[PDB]
Amino acid sequence: RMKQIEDKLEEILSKLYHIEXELXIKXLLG
Amino acid sequence: RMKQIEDKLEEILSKLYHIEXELXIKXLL
Amino acid sequence: RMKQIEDKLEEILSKLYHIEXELXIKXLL
Amino acid sequence: RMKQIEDKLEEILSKLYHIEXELXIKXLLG
Repeated sequence: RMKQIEDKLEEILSKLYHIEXELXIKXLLG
Repeated sequence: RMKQIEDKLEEILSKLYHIEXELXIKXLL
Repeated sequence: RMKQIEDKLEEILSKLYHIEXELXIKXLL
Repeated sequence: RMKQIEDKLEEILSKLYHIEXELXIKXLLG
């Protein structure tokens, strides 16, 4: 159902933002 | 087809959770 | 709604490409 | 259209596999 699909798309976007949070790792190079 | 989209999005979310598993790399700091 | 799903999937793919940008980190090795 | 959505889902899954390629980075810890 479209609501469930939307909700999962949002959860994926939110995880990608937290991953891009974890990647400031890049401390090692600057 | 709609359930196939939802299942692929669950697989994508689960792989992102495993990546976000791997990234605690950030131990180093 | 269907185009909104396709647009969000493009944003997801673009953010993954930026992550896969960040991960060349792998310079270290 | 459903084909275009499917194709993008596959491209995302393929990028996630390459990222999880780049993360064997985890050389630093083992």
